[PDB]
Amino acid sequence: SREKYYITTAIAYPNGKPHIGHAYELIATDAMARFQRLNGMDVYFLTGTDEHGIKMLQSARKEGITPRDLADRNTSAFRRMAEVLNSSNDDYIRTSEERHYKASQAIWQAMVANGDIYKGGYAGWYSVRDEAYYGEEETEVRADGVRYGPQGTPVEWVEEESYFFRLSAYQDKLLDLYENNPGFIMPAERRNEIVSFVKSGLKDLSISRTTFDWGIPVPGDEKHVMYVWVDALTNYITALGYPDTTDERWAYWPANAHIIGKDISRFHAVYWPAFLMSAQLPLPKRVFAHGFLFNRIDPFELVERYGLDQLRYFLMREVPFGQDGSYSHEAIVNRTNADLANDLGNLAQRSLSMIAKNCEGKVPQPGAFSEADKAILDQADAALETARKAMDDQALHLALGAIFAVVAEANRYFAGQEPWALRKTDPARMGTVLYVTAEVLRRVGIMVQPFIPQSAEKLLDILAVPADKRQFADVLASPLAGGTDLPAPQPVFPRY
Ligand SMILES: COc1cc(Cl)cc(CNCCCNC(=O)Nc2ccccc2)c1
Repeated sequence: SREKYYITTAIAYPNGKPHIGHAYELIATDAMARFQRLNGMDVYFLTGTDEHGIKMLQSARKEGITPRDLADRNTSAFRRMAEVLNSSNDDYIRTSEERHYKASQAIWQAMVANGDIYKGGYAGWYSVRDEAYYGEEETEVRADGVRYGPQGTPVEWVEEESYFFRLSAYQDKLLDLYENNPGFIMPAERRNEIVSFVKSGLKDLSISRTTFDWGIPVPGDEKHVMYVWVDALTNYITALGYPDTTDERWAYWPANAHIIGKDISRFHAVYWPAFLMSAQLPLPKRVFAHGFLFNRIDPFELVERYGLDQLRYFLMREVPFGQDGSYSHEAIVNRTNADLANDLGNLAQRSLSMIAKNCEGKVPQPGAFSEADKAILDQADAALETARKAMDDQALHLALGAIFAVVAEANRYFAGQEPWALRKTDPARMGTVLYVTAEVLRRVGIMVQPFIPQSAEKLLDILAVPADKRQFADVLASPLAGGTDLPAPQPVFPRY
């Protein structure tokens, strides 16, 4: 019985087209999910779309179609993005689906049963100019006879009927969660902003609207529809068949990792665990927030220009996962050409071309390993353990850095050994250097699979590695057998 691993992306708002922020999140989470599959886990990987709300109703009114029709049309682009990005998601969740309507209504009833939902209103001062709420003390009536907020704009007393979740009851329980799980909300900078926020006191949370019907109705009060909080976050349990706990997929709960953007960190580390606690459900083991990408841009055009695995590699390598980063035409071209086309690509071509020409297209029979041979072989084995430990802390750049440090060293190894000169001098020793090179390329090939799957598959194909020997366990246990026929080598990473 393989151990279970549930991982998710935050669900995208399909109000516009797919931006690069959505692509980045999906790529990172896809790589993590693939990594765990290869590491032996029973993986479930989810992504999807948040389709309700006032902005979506208004967009639909503008184009002269129903909100559902619009939701269908715009979400197809996000489905197509997942396909073009080579996403290995086992399901695609859409908030408009019946299964989500039932699951959101179920968790709402569970929270009503726990005594955490009441009907009331959100009565206070609102600045229409600042688009924010204020307490009375932050305001001041001026000579106008008009009340102003703290930013010098008028405020107006807005009053709207709303259901509330009793978030004020979960302060001490959430603080206990953070003390008992240091890794619940990462990276470290996110945690501190969450702990500081919860310490300063939590007020009860508005969870329904009366201003639009494009939403999930509130049970026993259909004039209200559910606001974003209960709707969007419940997608993670909808995908496992909630509220049916007899479903085969329900064993995947709790989620091992919710991968999200930094902007929605509060909603996944404060509101979401409070809801789960109220509904008598276990909490996710980690929420990891990534940073944003700036242009120092449409993900379909980037993939077409630079290549998919080139983009996947760059985003995961150059930006430390958690921090903000940049991408430019110059940076993508340089770093992919250097690491993929030159370092990994040419090392495969030079070595495997020598096997095709000098060793009759067969893996050479290796003799004794020198101290140089051992070092590069052991460094490749050690990269897997550094990669495993890094991926537990969502440090994708550190995983790729360790794997491509082996590639860089293997190039220096191959060059120092001078196999070309050994062809005349000592053919048997040439065979050993070429064996060692191919063997390191196999180990690297297996290890890079989650990050660059199609290109990794090609490399392993030209090493004649069978389909059932491409797990991480095969790095130590399934080395290349001398005498095996290899197909004619072709370049895996063409230069830009
Ligand atoms: C609820 O916290 C979030 C959870 C996830 Cl998984 C993702 C996000 C980020 N999505 C963008 C938010 C904009 N969408 C929105 O407000 N939808 C909405 C509005 C009213 C009623 C139901 C959904 C926010």
